[PDB]
Amino acid sequence: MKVRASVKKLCRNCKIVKRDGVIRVICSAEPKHKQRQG
Amino acid sequence: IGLVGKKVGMTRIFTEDGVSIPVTVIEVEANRVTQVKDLANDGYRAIQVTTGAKKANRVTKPEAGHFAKAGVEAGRGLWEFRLAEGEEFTVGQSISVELFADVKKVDVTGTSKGKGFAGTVKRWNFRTQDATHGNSLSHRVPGSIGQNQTPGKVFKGKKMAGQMGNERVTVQSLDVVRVDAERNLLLVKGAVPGATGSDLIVKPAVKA
Amino acid sequence: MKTFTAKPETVKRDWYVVDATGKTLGRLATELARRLRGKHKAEYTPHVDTGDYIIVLNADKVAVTGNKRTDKVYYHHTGHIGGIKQATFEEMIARRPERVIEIAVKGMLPKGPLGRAMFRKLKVYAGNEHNHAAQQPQVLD
Amino acid sequence: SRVAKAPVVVPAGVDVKINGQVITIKGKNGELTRTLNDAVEVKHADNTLTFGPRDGYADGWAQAGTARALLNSMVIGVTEGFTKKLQLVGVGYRAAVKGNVINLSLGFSHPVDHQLPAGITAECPTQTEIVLKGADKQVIGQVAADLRAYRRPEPYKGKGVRYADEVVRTKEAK
RNA sequence: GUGAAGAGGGAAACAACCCAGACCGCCAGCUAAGGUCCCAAAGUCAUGGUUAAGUGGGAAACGAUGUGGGAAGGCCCAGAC
RNA sequence: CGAUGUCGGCUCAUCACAUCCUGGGGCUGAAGUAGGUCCCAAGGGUAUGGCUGUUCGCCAUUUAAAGUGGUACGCGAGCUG
RNA sequence: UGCUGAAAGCAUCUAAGCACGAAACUUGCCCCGAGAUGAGUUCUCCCUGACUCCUUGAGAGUCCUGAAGGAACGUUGAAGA
Ligand SMILES: [Mg+2]
Ligand SMILES: [Mg+2]
Ligand SMILES: [Mg+2]
Ligand SMILES: [Mg+2]
Ligand SMILES: [Mg+2]
Ligand SMILES: [Mg+2]
Ligand SMILES: [Mg+2]
Ligand SMILES: [Mg+2]
Ligand SMILES: [Mg+2]
Ligand SMILES: [Mg+2]
Ligand SMILES: [Mg+2]
Ligand SMILES: [Mg+2]
Ligand SMILES: [Mg+2]
Ligand SMILES: [Mg+2]
Ligand SMILES: [Mg+2]
Ligand SMILES: [Mg+2]
Ligand SMILES: [Mg+2]
Ligand SMILES: [Mg+2]
Ligand SMILES: [Mg+2]
Ligand SMILES: [Mg+2]
Ligand SMILES: [Mg+2]
Ligand SMILES: [Mg+2]
Ligand SMILES: [Mg+2]
Ligand SMILES: [Mg+2]
Ligand SMILES: [Mg+2]
Ligand SMILES: [Mg+2]
Ligand SMILES: [Mg+2]
Ligand SMILES: [Mg+2]
Ligand SMILES: [Mg+2]
Ligand SMILES: [Mg+2]
Ligand SMILES: [Mg+2]
Ligand SMILES: [Mg+2]
Ligand SMILES: [Mg+2]
Ligand SMILES: [Mg+2]
Ligand SMILES: [Mg+2]
Ligand SMILES: [Mg+2]
Ligand SMILES: [Mg+2]
Ligand SMILES: [Mg+2]
Ligand SMILES: [Mg+2]
Ligand SMILES: [Mg+2]
Ligand SMILES: [Mg+2]
Ligand SMILES: [Mg+2]
Ligand SMILES: [Mg+2]
Ligand SMILES: [Mg+2]
Ligand SMILES: [Mg+2]
Ligand SMILES: [Mg+2]
Ligand SMILES: [Mg+2]
Ligand SMILES: [Mg+2]
Ligand SMILES: [Mg+2]
Ligand SMILES: [Mg+2]
Ligand SMILES: [Mg+2]
Ligand SMILES: [Mg+2]
Ligand SMILES: [Mg+2]
Ligand SMILES: [Mg+2]
Ligand SMILES: [Mg+2]
Ligand SMILES: [Mg+2]
Ligand SMILES: [Mg+2]
Ligand SMILES: [Mg+2]
Ligand SMILES: [Mg+2]
Ligand SMILES: [Mg+2]
Ligand SMILES: [Mg+2]
Ligand SMILES: [Mg+2]
Ligand SMILES: [Mg+2]
Ligand SMILES: [Mg+2]
Ligand SMILES: [Mg+2]
Ligand SMILES: [Mg+2]
Ligand SMILES: [Mg+2]
Ligand SMILES: [Mg+2]
Ligand SMILES: [Mg+2]
Ligand SMILES: [Mg+2]
Ligand SMILES: [Mg+2]
Ligand SMILES: [Mg+2]
Ligand SMILES: [Mg+2]
Ligand SMILES: [Mg+2]
Ligand SMILES: [Mg+2]
Ligand SMILES: [Mg+2]
Ligand SMILES: [Mg+2]
Ligand SMILES: [Mg+2]
Ligand SMILES: [Mg+2]
Ligand SMILES: [Mg+2]
Ligand SMILES: [Mg+2]
Ligand SMILES: [Mg+2]
Ligand SMILES: [Mg+2]
Ligand SMILES: [Mg+2]
Ligand SMILES: [Mg+2]
Ligand SMILES: [Mg+2]
Ligand SMILES: [Mg+2]
Ligand SMILES: [Mg+2]
Ligand SMILES: [Mg+2]
Ligand SMILES: [Mg+2]
Ligand SMILES: [Mg+2]
Ligand SMILES: [Mg+2]
Ligand SMILES: [Mg+2]
Ligand SMILES: [Mg+2]
Ligand SMILES: [Mg+2]
Ligand SMILES: [Mg+2]
Ligand SMILES: [Mg+2]
Repeated sequence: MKVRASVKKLCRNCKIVKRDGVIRVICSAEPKHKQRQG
Repeated sequence: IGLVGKKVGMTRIFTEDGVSIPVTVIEVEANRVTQVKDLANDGYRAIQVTTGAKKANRVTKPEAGHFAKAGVEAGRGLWEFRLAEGEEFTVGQSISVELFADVKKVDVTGTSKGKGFAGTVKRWNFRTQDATHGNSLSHRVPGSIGQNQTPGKVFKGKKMAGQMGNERVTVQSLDVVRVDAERNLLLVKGAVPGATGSDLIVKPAVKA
Repeated sequence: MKTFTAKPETVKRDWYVVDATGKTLGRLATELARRLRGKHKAEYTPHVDTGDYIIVLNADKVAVTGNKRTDKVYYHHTGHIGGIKQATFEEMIARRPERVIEIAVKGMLPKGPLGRAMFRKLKVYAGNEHNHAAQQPQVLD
Repeated sequence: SRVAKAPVVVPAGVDVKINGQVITIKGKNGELTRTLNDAVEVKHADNTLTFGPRDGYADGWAQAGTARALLNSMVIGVTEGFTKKLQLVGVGYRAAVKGNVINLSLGFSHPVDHQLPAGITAECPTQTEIVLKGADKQVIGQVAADLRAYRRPEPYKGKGVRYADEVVRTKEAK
């Protein structure tokens, strides 16, 4: 995944989740769009 | 558990296969149990043994009393071992060298040979500085021992000159070779601490 | 007219028990230190150990708020070359549950001979049984 | 809030007991116990179960809808008993069962003996398929994940252990 | 303006900041700035909120269905998401 | 400035982590092998020579690797000069 | 990396709960270590006398006993300045 300081919704299936304090962007279609932090 | 045993030099055992295995001969007299410590009284289960003999005058009354409570003869010194739950021993029991018949590897413990006051070269394997090329009064010295103003001090556990040896050390997992009951011996492969005539503590390997 | 000062030989010493079960660490520790120092007594003198003997039983059950069960760290140096040893509030109670109260009180006592003298008064315990039944230590809350 | 505002039906032969907050549901398949959260409050109203929040606590409606759905699952579990269909894809890979210990041969140099905690009834219809049943969704779901963890789907041939319902994304060699 | 050439109290420690200008004595009282759970004098004061981050108790562009308080808009039992 | 010996080497080190190896991971333009990148991780380990005062550097040949920095560009009441 | 799972009829590794997960962490291995003044346990051993004086003190004393053990001394050591 990416650990960029400005995570955002890249495609339509991307979904924002706050796990354990950290904001993540989990996705179904592309595992690339998986990204942490910020 | 463990046994106390005098070190008696070294030899080698030639096997007919075509190998000489260098053995330390440890003579293990009858280790007689003087006292049994338990969780009721002491807070830990253990046994206190003795071995060898002592002179009637050279033993003190505090020891002679202690020995008289067990019924055993006063052995030259007293050592203690912990018990491994299942095994349980009684007072006035003479433990023979047949305890190490079934085992394969042992951790021999002993007081190492006293090298006296030792320099950093001998003690810590510090490298000798240049033997010539201008060197002034500083061939075997330690060199630097610290930084500058920041610590402004030598840090603790700095490797320096001082006492080397005469300290307890443990050689781990030496292979047992022969266990002669008749002569009361225990032959282990390799060199173990102390000098000929020093007291060792032999006990089963902990890394099986 | 010179004012009164509590003379050690004449100092009355009381014994107490505190059950820490569920109590908050700091708020317990504070009230302990207040007593151990002898602030509650009207004969308080700063240079004398007027405070009372306290037995704190059930130390391990002491409660802490927020995420301090995991997050609150207890650092200490070994006095060695690079030896900084830390331990969280959980790990502290797992190993040494007496230390938790000890450290929390010791920080709130004064620093010095009398401060160390008034810490000796405190008697912390992990379990609920205490072997000071001789002194008839009365219950405190 | 709204899952919580939808009573759970309790069929016949399903003995329920509310020990304060500690719930116990007994049934035909297995007896199940749930130590519920303090913020939730639970009662029996007519045939169905009622679930609501406690006044004073901050997050009532989040906690309330959990208990509802947990016990909805718990009641369905003791009545029907849940099942999971795992399949092993790829040559050499195969499953087997002997007692309560799943024996696998997932291309490794050593036998992967997986133990089954709790009342989990595992079986093998074919050599390359594991169907396992039980009371809890938790233990089944976990065990199923532990079987899948030994060899996850290789996204190329789809080799490894898979859930039957699960789709797998393949990709080409470049 | 202060220090220099100004002590005292606060700012943990801190010429230059805040408070305040030491003639001497007193085991009297009222206050300032700071404070009032313990170290350490004084509120574990009262009331109504807000923070879950040990934030408070270091830092920006940007990034987020974290979480209060408003004020409008959508557009629907012909049941809107 | 009524003196705080200043490059490099040797000796002895010690800490940081912005990790060179070793260990654990996510995505891949990841078939496997071998990588690329980012995340976690400081326990231990981390060449010998040629040339040059050199630090560097370029070579030669290795190595799992031949880390980057702080420490008065650590270390002359320890050496060299 | 997951499981179960509300907020948000779905989704969702998290807010309740339930698991995995590294040479780091605490242990396991080795050494020291009760001056740990919080000075800790056991086991044994030894001493069971008369009398005076005072501010009737945890007291100054007189005779009389001298134990266990120790130190000294010697002969010395694979122990040691
Ligand atoms: Mg985690
Ligand atoms: Mg006793
Ligand atoms: Mg002797
Ligand atoms: Mg010697
Ligand atoms: Mg030498
Ligand atoms: Mg060296
Ligand atoms: Mg050399
Ligand atoms: Mg010269
Ligand atoms: Mg010189
Ligand atoms: Mg000279
Ligand atoms: Mg020399
Ligand atoms: Mg200093
Ligand atoms: Mg509210
Ligand atoms: Mg599911
Ligand atoms: Mg001024
Ligand atoms: Mg001037
Ligand atoms: Mg001033
Ligand atoms: Mg001032
Ligand atoms: Mg300041
Ligand atoms: Mg202060
Ligand atoms: Mg001050
Ligand atoms: Mg001033
Ligand atoms: Mg002002
Ligand atoms: Mg004036
Ligand atoms: Mg005046
Ligand atoms: Mg006033
Ligand atoms: Mg006023
Ligand atoms: Mg003001
Ligand atoms: Mg004010
Ligand atoms: Mg002070
Ligand atoms: Mg106060
Ligand atoms: Mg006060
Ligand atoms: Mg109060
Ligand atoms: Mg209150
Ligand atoms: Mg209040
Ligand atoms: Mg209030
Ligand atoms: Mg509020
Ligand atoms: Mg709150
Ligand atoms: Mg902060
Ligand atoms: Mg900060
Ligand atoms: Mg947004
Ligand atoms: Mg929301
Ligand atoms: Mg809030
Ligand atoms: Mg407004
Ligand atoms: Mg000068
Ligand atoms: Mg000078
Ligand atoms: Mg100098
Ligand atoms: Mg230099
Ligand atoms: Mg050189
Ligand atoms: Mg060097
Ligand atoms: Mg080191
Ligand atoms: Mg380091
Ligand atoms: Mg980078
Ligand atoms: Mg790397
Ligand atoms: Mg590599
Ligand atoms: Mg390896
Ligand atoms: Mg690795
Ligand atoms: Mg491995
Ligand atoms: Mg890797
Ligand atoms: Mg790959
Ligand atoms: Mg990652
Ligand atoms: Mg890192
Ligand atoms: Mg280190
Ligand atoms: Mg470390
Ligand atoms: Mg370790
Ligand atoms: Mg090291
Ligand atoms: Mg290196
Ligand atoms: Mg090199
Ligand atoms: Mg080259
Ligand atoms: Mg460097
Ligand atoms: Mg300098
Ligand atoms: Mg520098
Ligand atoms: Mg320098
Ligand atoms: Mg540098
Ligand atoms: Mg010199
Ligand atoms: Mg230098
Ligand atoms: Mg110097
Ligand atoms: Mg010199
Ligand atoms: Mg010269
Ligand atoms: Mg010259
Ligand atoms: Mg769900
Ligand atoms: Mg929605
Ligand atoms: Mg919403
Ligand atoms: Mg789901
Ligand atoms: Mg998932
Ligand atoms: Mg290794
Ligand atoms: Mg010892
Ligand atoms: Mg004392
Ligand atoms: Mg004692
Ligand atoms: Mg006793
Ligand atoms: Mg006793
Ligand atoms: Mg007198
Ligand atoms: Mg005599
Ligand atoms: Mg005599
Ligand atoms: Mg005699
Ligand atoms: Mg001698
Ligand atoms: Mg001699």
